[PDB]
Amino acid sequence: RECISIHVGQAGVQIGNACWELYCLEHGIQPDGQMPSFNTFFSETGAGKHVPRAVFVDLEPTVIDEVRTGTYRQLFHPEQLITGKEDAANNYARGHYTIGKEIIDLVLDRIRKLADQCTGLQGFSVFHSFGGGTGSGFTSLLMERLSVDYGKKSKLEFSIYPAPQVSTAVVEPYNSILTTHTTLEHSDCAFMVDNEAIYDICRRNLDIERPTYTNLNRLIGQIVSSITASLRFDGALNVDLTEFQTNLVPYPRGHFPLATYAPVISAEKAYHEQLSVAEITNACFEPANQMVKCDPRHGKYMACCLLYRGDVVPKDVNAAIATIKTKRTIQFVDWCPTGFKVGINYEPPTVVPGGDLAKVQRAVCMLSNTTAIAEAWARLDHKFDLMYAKRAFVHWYVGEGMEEGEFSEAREDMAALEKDYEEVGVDS
Amino acid sequence: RECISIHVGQAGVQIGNACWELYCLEHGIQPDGQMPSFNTFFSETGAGKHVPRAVFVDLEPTVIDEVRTGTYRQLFHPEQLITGKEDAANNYARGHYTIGKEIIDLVLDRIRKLADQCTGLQGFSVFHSFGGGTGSGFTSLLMERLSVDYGKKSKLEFSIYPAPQVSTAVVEPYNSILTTHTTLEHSDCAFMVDNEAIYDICRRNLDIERPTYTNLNRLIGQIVSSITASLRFDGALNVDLTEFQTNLVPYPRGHFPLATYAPVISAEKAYHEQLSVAEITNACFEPANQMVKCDPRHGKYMACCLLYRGDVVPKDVNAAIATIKTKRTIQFVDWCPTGFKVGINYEPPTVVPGGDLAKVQRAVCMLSNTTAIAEAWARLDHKFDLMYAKRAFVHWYVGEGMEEGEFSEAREDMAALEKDYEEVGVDS
Amino acid sequence: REIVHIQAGQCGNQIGAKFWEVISDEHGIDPTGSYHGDSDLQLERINVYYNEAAGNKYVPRAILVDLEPGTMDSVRSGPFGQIFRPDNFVFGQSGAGNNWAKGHYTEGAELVDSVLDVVRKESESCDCLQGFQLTHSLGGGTGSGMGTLLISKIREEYPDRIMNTFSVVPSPKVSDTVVEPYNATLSVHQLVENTDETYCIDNEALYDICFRTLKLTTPTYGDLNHLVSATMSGVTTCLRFPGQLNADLRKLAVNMVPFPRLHFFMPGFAPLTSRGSQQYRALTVPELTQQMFDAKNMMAACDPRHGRYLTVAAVFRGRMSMKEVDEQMLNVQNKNSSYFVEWIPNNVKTAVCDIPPRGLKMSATFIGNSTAIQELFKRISEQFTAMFRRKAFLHWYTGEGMDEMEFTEAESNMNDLVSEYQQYQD
Amino acid sequence: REIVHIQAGQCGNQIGAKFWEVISDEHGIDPTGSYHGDSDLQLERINVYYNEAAGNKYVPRAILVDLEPGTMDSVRSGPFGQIFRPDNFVFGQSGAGNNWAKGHYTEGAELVDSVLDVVRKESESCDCLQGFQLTHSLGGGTGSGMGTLLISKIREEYPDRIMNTFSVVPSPKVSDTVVEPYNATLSVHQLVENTDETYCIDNEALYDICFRTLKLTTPTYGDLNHLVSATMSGVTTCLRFPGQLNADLRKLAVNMVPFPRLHFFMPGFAPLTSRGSQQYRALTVPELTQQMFDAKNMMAACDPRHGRYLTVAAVFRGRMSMKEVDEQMLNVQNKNSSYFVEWIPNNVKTAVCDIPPRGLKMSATFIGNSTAIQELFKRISEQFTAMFRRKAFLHWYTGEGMDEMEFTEAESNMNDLVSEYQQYQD
Amino acid sequence: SKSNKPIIHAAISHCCLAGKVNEPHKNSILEELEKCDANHYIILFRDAGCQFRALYCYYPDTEEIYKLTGTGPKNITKKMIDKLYKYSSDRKQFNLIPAKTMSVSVDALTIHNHLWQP
Ligand SMILES: CC(=O)O[C@H]1C(=O)[C@@]2(C)[C@H]([C@H](OC(=O)c3ccccc3)[C@]3(O)C[C@H](OC(=O)[C@H](O)[C@@H](NC(=O)c4ccccc4)c4ccccc4)C(C)=C1C3(C)C)[C@]1(OC(C)=O)CO[C@@H]1C[C@@H]2O
Ligand SMILES: CC(=O)O[C@H]1C(=O)[C@@]2(C)[C@H]([C@H](OC(=O)c3ccccc3)[C@]3(O)C[C@H](OC(=O)[C@H](O)[C@@H](NC(=O)c4ccccc4)c4ccccc4)C(C)=C1C3(C)C)[C@]1(OC(C)=O)CO[C@@H]1C[C@@H]2O
Ligand SMILES: Nc1nc2c(ncn2[C@@H]2O[C@H](COP(=O)(O)OP(=O)(O)OP(=O)(O)O)[C@@H](O)[C@H]2O)c(=O)[nH]1
Ligand SMILES: Nc1nc2c(ncn2[C@@H]2O[C@H](COP(=O)(O)OP(=O)(O)OP(=O)(O)O)[C@@H](O)[C@H]2O)c(=O)[nH]1
Ligand SMILES: Nc1nc2c(ncn2[C@@H]2O[C@H](COP(=O)(O)OP(=O)(O)O)[C@@H](O)[C@H]2O)c(=O)[nH]1
Ligand SMILES: [Mg+2]
Ligand SMILES: [Mg+2]
Repeated sequence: RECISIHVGQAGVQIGNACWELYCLEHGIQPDGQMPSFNTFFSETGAGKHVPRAVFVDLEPTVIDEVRTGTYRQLFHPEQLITGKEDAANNYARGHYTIGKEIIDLVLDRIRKLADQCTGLQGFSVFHSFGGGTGSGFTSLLMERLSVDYGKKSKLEFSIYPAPQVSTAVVEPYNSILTTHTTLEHSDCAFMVDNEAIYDICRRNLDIERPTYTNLNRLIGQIVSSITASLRFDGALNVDLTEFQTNLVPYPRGHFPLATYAPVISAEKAYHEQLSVAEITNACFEPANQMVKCDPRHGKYMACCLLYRGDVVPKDVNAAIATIKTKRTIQFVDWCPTGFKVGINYEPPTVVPGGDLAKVQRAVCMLSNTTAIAEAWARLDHKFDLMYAKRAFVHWYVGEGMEEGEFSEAREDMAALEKDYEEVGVDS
Repeated sequence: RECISIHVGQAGVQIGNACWELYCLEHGIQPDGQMPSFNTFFSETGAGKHVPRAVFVDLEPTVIDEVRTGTYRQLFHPEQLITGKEDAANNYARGHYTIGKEIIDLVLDRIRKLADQCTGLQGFSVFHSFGGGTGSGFTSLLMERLSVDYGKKSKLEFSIYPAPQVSTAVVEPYNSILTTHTTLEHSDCAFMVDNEAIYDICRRNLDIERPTYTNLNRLIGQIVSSITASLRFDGALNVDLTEFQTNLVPYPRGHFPLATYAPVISAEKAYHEQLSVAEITNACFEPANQMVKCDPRHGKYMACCLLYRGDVVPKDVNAAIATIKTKRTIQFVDWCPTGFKVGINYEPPTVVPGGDLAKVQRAVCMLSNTTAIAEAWARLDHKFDLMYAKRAFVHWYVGEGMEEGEFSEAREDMAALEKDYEEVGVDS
Repeated sequence: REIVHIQAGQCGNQIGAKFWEVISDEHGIDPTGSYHGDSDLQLERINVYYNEAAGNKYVPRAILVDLEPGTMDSVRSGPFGQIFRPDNFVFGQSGAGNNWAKGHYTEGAELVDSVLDVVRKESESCDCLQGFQLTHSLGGGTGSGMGTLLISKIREEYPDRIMNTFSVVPSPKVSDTVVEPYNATLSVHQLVENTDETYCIDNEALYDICFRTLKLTTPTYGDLNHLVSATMSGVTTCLRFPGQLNADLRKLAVNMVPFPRLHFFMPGFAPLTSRGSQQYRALTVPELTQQMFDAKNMMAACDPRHGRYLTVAAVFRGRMSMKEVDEQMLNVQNKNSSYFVEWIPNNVKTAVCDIPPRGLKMSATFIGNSTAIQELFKRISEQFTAMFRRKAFLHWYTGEGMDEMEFTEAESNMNDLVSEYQQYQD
Repeated sequence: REIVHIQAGQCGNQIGAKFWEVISDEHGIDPTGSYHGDSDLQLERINVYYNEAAGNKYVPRAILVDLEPGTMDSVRSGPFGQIFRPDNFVFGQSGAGNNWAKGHYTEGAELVDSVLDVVRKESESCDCLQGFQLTHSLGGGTGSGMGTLLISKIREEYPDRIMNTFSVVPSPKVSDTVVEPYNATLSVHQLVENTDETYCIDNEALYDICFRTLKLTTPTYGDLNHLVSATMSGVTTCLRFPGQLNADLRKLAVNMVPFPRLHFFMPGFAPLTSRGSQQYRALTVPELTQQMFDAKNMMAACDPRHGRYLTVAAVFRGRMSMKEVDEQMLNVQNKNSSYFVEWIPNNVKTAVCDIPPRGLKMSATFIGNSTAIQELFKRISEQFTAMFRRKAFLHWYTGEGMDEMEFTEAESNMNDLVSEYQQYQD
Repeated sequence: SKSNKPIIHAAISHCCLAGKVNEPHKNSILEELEKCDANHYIILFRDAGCQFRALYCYYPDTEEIYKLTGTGPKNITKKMIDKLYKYSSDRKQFNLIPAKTMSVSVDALTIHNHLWQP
C-alpha cells in the first residue's frame, strides 16, 4: 500500500521539488505535516505530521542546499537528506564505480530503514537521467543493488533522454551507452523524457516563450502524479502499477514505454474550450504531444494504456476507442488484437498555484509502446560511433579502470537492444 | 446540421466582420458568448459561451490585428485566427503556390479539427475575391485540397468580381484568369459581387453618397444571412442548401448564379412606402438592383430561385409568379418550363444597429442564372488579351514558376467557359 | 516586416535626417528615444522602422554612409542625432571628393566591408526583413559610388528583398563640377541591373514647387527635403498603418512595373498649398486629384503632358469614401486617355489608407511612371557626348584605373534606356 | 571544495590583485575582512575562496610568489593588502631578472621548499581540496620558472586535484628582452606534462578590445586585468554559486579536453560594451552570443575563423530561460558547422548560472578550444629557430648549467605540439 | 525564368562554405555553378546540423538528380529524401519544410543514413 520516490542526480531532485509540491497539493497539505486524512507516499508519526517516503541522492552539497534551506524543509526528514562531498565529475566511472562505492553503504541502509517502515511494499520509483554523472553511474549502481535486495518488487525509472539537437554536455551520449545496458538488465519499466519536444509543447499548447526547468518539470510532475497517486487513489476503474507489469510489457526486455498527456491548455485557451474524452485522445495521437521528438506515424503500436481523470462516462470511452479504430493511420500490431487497458479516476486533476496550466474537468494520460523509439537510439548510436572512431574522451575512464572493450560491449548491448525492437516491427 | 464560413483574403475577412456581427444579431448574442438558446454556426462549450465555426485566412498580420484587438475578440478563438508573416504580394504564383504552401498544412488541419467538432457536416462557405492575391491564389489552392479531402460536401464561394471601370490593382484581370479555371474545376457554386453596381444602389435606393467597404458589406452580409442562416432557420416553406445544388444548376459546369435582393429602403423612404410581395419582385427584375453591372434584359433566364422573409402569404406569392408571366420581357428559356423554386422564412429580417437600412416587414432574395454574365467575362477577356499581346507583367510569375502556356491555357479555359454559357442561349 | 534605411553621401545623409525627423515626430517619440505618443497605431508598427531597446528606447534601424565625419558631425551635434547609435556612424579618411571611380572601384571598398558587416549585424537582429531603403545623389561620388558597390553586394546577399534608393536627379542648371554628369552616367549602368526601383528627385523642379505654389521666400536644402520626407513617408507608412487598400510596396512594384528595367518613377504630393490659400481652398477628394494631375507638382523636371503615363499609383491618407475615391479616379482616365498606354484598362492603382496624418484631415501621394522621364536622361547623354570627345579632366578617373569603353558600355546602356521608353511610348 | 590561488611573478601578483579586488567586492566584504553583504549566496560559499578567522574575518586562501618584495610591497602598501596575513608574503633576495633557468634550476628552488611547506600548512587546514589555481606569464622568469617547479611538486603531492594556471602569451609586438621567447619555450615543455589545463591571455589582443569595442583612452595593465579578472571570476563562481547547469571545472575539464595533451583554452567575455552603447543596446540572450561568436572578443591574438573549434564552453550569468538558451546555442551550430570538428555533434557545453552578477542583469563567459591557437606557437617557434642558431646571450643560461639539447627537447616537444593540433584539425 | 542560382550562391558563400579553409573548396564550386545550365541547384546534407556534403542539379521535371560536386551518390531517388530544406536570407540560416513534392522553392535536403556507407 506504499512506495518510494528516488531522486538521483541534479535533475531528479529538481523534478521532485515540483512533484512533492504537487503531492502537497494532493490534500492541501500544510508545510508542517498537518493534513486532514491517506498514508501511501507518507509516514505518519504521533504528532500527526507526515514526512515523505522519498530518497534524495546527490554527490554535491549544492542541490541539497536549496532543499534544506527553502520551503517545505520542515516536511523533509534529514535522514532522507543524503549528500556527498566530492563530485562525480559527470562520469559514469566515478558514478558507478569510483566515488559512489563509499556512499552506497549509507544509501542502501537508508532504504532498508524506510523499507522497514512500510507495510505491504509494492515497489518504488527512481528519477534520474540517461546521460548524467550522478543519475547515470550511481543509478546503474543503485538499481543493481536494489535488484539484489528486493528482486520481486517494482522498479521504476522515469528518465530524461537527451535531445539529438540540444545537449548541455558533450559526454551525454558517451555516458548513456554504459547506463542503458545495466538499465535493461535490472529495471522493470523505464521512461524517456526529451526536453526538446516539451519545448514545442510550451510554445504552442501553452504559448509560453520563457520556460525554465521549473516550467518543464511542473508539466512532467503533473503527469506522474496522475500516474502514481491517482492510480493509488479511488476512482471508477481502479488499476494498480503491477498490472502495468502485466498489461503494458508482454516482453522480458521490452520496457521502454512512451508516455503522453494531452490536455495541455493555456488559460486563454480555456475560455473557448469544449474537449470531450475522444477529442483529447486524438491529441494524444498527434506528433506535437509525444513528449519525445519522434515520429510515431512510422512506428507500430504494441500496447496502449489509457489513464483518465475526472469527468468520465464509460460509454463515451467506448466511442473514443471506436474513434481510434476508425481514424487508423497507426499500424497497430497483429500480435495483440485489442489490448487497450483503461484507467479511470473519479478525482479531478489539480492546478498548480503559480503554474500556467488552466483548470480542466478531464485529464488523460496515455502509455504507448511504439517501434520508432529505437530511431532515437539510432541517433544516439552514431554519436557513440564517431567518438569511438577517434577514441575521444577515453582517458578519463581508462584512468578510472574502465575497459575500452566494455564500450564496444555496451555498443553490442545497444545494438542487440536495437535488434530487439526491430524484431517486434519486422515480425508479424 | 452545421457548416463553416471561410474568409480568404483581405476582403473576405472584412466582409465576415459584418457577417458574424449580423450573426450575433441573429439571437441578440452578447460579446462573451451568452445567448438564450441554435447550434449551427456555433460550437457551445460548458460555460454556455458560443464560438463561431469560422475560418480566418490572411498572409499578413494586419487585417487580423484589427480582428484580434477590436470588439468581439472575446468571441473568437485564436485557432481560427490564422496569420502569415510574408505577404503574397498580390500574386497568384505566391498565392497559389509559393507563399501559402507553408501555411496550408496548418490551415487544412485546423479545418479537420473543426470538422471533427461537427455532427452532420452539410458543407461550408468561402468568402474571397476573383482578382485578389490571397483570395485568388490561396483560394485556388485551398478549394483544391478540400475537394480532395471532402469530395461529397458543399463548396460555396461568394466571390467579389471587379468592375470593368473601377479596379484597385492592375493585375486584377491578370490574376482572375488563372483563378477561374480551378474555380470551375472544384467549386459547387460561385457568386460574383461587383461593387460598382452596389455603388449605384447606395446612391439611389439608399441615397447614400459616402459609402465605405463597411457600408457595402453591411448590404452584402444581410443578403448572405438571409441566404444561409435563414434557410437553416424555421419557416413556412423550408429549403436547405443541398437543394440549391439540385434546383439551381441543371448542368455539370454552370454554377455562376446571379443573386439579387431588392428591399433596399432608406429610413426616409420608409414613410413613402407601401410595398407588397409582388412589388418587390418587379424591383428584382430591374437593372438598378442586379448587384453586378450587366444587362439581364438581353440575357436568357435558366433558373429563378426565390427566398422570402417575414410577412408571406403563399396565395399572394402565386399572384407574384403570375405577375412574372404577364410582364414578360425576360426571354425565359424553353428547357425548363416553370421551374421557380420558392423559399419562405417565417422570421422577420433584421436591422443593423449602426447601419442605414430601414425596417421592412418582408425581404426577398432572388437567385438567377442568365446568359449576359459572359459579357462581363468578355470584358475580362480582352483585358487579358492586350496584356498578353505585349507580354506585360510576365516576369513576376515566370520568375515564380508559372508557364506562359498556362496563361493561354486558362484563356482557352476562359474561352470554353464562354463557349458553355453561349450554348445555353443559342441552343433551344 | 522590417526596413533598413541606408543613407549615403553628403546629400542623402542630410536628406534622410529630415526623414527620421518626421517619423519620430509622427509617432510621438522623444528626441532621446522615449515613447510619448497616445495611439496604438503609433505603438504597434514600431517594429518596421525602430529597434526596441531597454528603457522604452527605439533604435533607428538605419545606417549613415559617408567617407567623412563632417556631415554626420552636423547630425550628431544637431537635433535627433542622440537617438543614433555609434555603430551607424561609419566613416573613414579621406573622402573621394565627388569621384565615382574612387569610392566604387579603388578606395571606398575597404570601408564597404565594414559597412556591410554592421548590416549583417543588424539584419540578423531583425525578425523578418521586407527591403532596404536608400537615399543619395546620382552625381554624388560617395553617395552613389559607394552605394553602387553596396547594392551589388546586397543583391548578392539578399535577392529576396526590395532594392529601392532615392535618387537626386542632376539639374541642367545646378552644377558645381563639370564631371558631375559622368557620375550619373556610371551609376545607372549598375542601377538598372541591381535595383528593383528608384524615385526621381530634381531640386530644380522643387524650386518652382516651393515658390509658384507655396510662395516660400528662402528655401534651404532641408526645406526642400522637408517636402521630400513627406513624400518619403507617404510611400511606406501605408505598408505599416492599417487601411482598406493596404498595398505592399512589393505589391506596388508588380503593378507599377510592366518591364523589369522600366522602374524609374515620378513621385508627387497632392495637398500642396500655402498659408494664404488655406482660407480660400476647401479640402475634398477631387481637390487633391486636380493637384495630382497638374504638371507643377512633380518632383522631377519633366512634362507629363508631353510624355505618356505608363503606370500610376494613387496613395491616399485620411477618412475618405470609396465611391468618391473611385469615381474621381475614373474621371481622370475618362478625360485624358491620350496621356495613357493603350494596352491597359486601368493604369491607376489606388491605395487608400484609413489612418490620417497629423494636422491635415486628408492627404495624398502621387506615384507615377511615364515616358517623359527620358527627357532628363537625354540631358545626361547629350552632355555626355560632348564631354567624352574632349576628355576634360579624364586623367583623374584614368589614373584610378577605369576604361573608356566601360564609359561607352555605360553610354550604350544609357543609349538602351533612351530606346526603352520610346518603344512603349507610341 | 576549496581552492588555493598561487599568484606568481611581477605580473600575476599584480594581475591577480585585481581578482581578489573583484571577489571581495562581489560578496560585500570589508577591506579588512569584515562581512557586510546581504545575501546568503554571499554567505554560504565563503569556504571555497576564503578562510574564516576570529572576529568575522575571512583570510584569502592565496599565496603571492616572488623573489622580490617590491611587487608585494605595492600590494601590502596598497588597498586590500590588509586582509592578507603575513604568512602569504614569501620572498627572498635577489630576483632572477627574467631568467627561467635561475628560478627553476639554480636559485629559486631554495625559496620553493619554503613556499610548499606553507602550502602544506594551508592545504591541511582546508576541509576538502578541490584544486590549486595559478597565474603568471609564459615569459615570466620568476613567474613561470618558479611555478614550473611548483606545479611539478604539487602534482607529485596532489595528483587528485586540478592543475590550472593563467598564462600570459608573449605578444609578437611587445618585448622588453630578446630572450623572452626562450622562457615560454622552456615553460610549455613542462606545462603539458604537469598541468591539466590553462587559459590563453594576450595583452595585444586586449588592446583592441579596450579600444575598438570599449573606446577606452589610456588603458593600464590593471585596466587590462580588470577585464581579465571578470573572466577569471566567471569560471569558478559558477562552481560556487547555485544554478541549473551547475558544471564543475572538473566536469568542464572532461568535456573540453578530448586529447590529454591538448588543453589550451581560448577565454572570452560576452557583455562587452562602452558607455555610449549602454542606452542603445538591448540586453538579450542572442545579443551576448553574437559577441561570444565574434573574433574580436577573444583574449588571445588568434583568428577563430581561421582554425576550427575543438570544444566550446558556454558559461551564462543571470535570470534566463532555458528555451532561449538552447535554441540560440543550436543556431550557432546550425550556421557555422564548418568552424567545428566533425566527430562531435555538439561541441558547445552550456553552463547556466541562475545567480546574476551585480550591475548587469545578464552576463556570460566564453571558453573555447580551437585549432588556431597553434598560430601563436608558430610565432614562438620560428623566433626560437633564429635565436637558437646565433645563441644570442646564451652564456647567461649556459653559466647556470643548462644543456642545448634540453632546449631542442623543448623545441621538439613544441614541434609535436604544432603537429597535435594539425592531426585533429582536418 | 525562375532560378535558385543566386540564392544558392548566397547560401554557401555566407553560411555553409564560409571560412578561409573552405576558400579552396568554394573556388572550385563557384566556377562549376556557372558551368551548369540548370536554374535549380540543391545542396546535400547528412544531418540537420548543416554539414556541407555535396551539390545536386535537381529539376522538378524528370531531369537529372545528378551529383555535380561533392561527396555523395550520383543518383538519388525521390524515396531516398527524408527532410526538405530552404534558406532564409535574412536569418542567414536554414528552415524546415513539411513533406511535399519537391520543386524550385526547395533549396536543400537530407537523405537516408543506410544510404550513407560506413
Ligand atoms: C498651423 C498648422 O498646422 O499649419 C500647417 C499648414 O498650414 C501647411 C501650410 C503645411 C506646412 O508645411 C510647410 O510649410 C512645408 C514647407 C516645405 C516642405 C514641407 C512642408 C507645416 O509646416 C507642416 C505641418 O504638417 C504636418 O505636421 C504633417 O503631419 C506632416 N509633418 C511634417 O511635415 C513635419 C513637420 C514638423 C516636424 C516633423 C514633421 C506630414 C506629412 C506627410 C506625412 C506625415 C507627416 C502642418 C500641419 C502645418 C505647418 C506647420 C505650417 C503643408 O505641409 C504639410 C506637409 O502638411 C504645406 O502644404 C501643407 C498645407 C498645410 O496647411
Ligand atoms: C553605472 C554602471 O553601473 O556602469 C557599469 C557599466 O556601464 C559597464 C560599462 C561596465 C564597466 O566596466 C568597465 O568599464 C571595464 C573596463 C575594463 C575592464 C573591465 C571593466 C564597470 O566598471 C563595471 C561594473 O560591473 C560590475 O561591477 C560587475 O559586477 C563586475 N564587477 C567588476 O568588474 C568590479 C568593478 C570594481 C570593483 C570590483 C569589481 C563583475 C563582472 C563579472 C563577474 C563579477 C563581477 C558596472 C556595472 C559598471 C562600471 C563601473 C562602469 C562593463 O564591465 C562589466 C564587468 O560590467 C564593461 O562592459 C560592461 C558594460 C557595463 O555597462
Ligand atoms: N527537464 C529537466 N532536465 C534537467 C533538469 N536539470 C538537469 N536536466 C538535464 O539533465 C542533464 C544533465 O544532467 P546532470 O544534472 O549534470 O547529471 P547528474 O545526474 O546530476 O550527475 P552529475 O553530472 O554528476 O552532476 C541535461 O540533459 C539537462 O538538460 C531539470 O530540472 N529538468
Ligand atoms: N466589397 C469589398 N471589396 C473589397 C473589400 N476589401 C477589398 N475589396 C476588394 O478586393 C480587391 C483587392 O483584393 P485584395 O484584398 O487586396 O487581395 P487579397 O485576396 O485579399 O490578397 P493579397 O492581395 O495577397 O493581400 C479589390 O477589388 C477591392 O475593391 C471590402 O471590404 N469590400
Ligand atoms: N536637395 C539637396 N541636394 C543636396 C544636398 N546636399 C547636396 N546636394 C546636391 O547634391 C550634389 C552633391 O552631392 P554630394 O552628396 O555632396 O556627393 P558625394 O558626397 O560626393 O557623394 C549637388 O548637386 C548638390 O547641390 C542636400 O542636403 N539636399
Ligand atoms: Mg549529478
Ligand atoms: Mg489580401
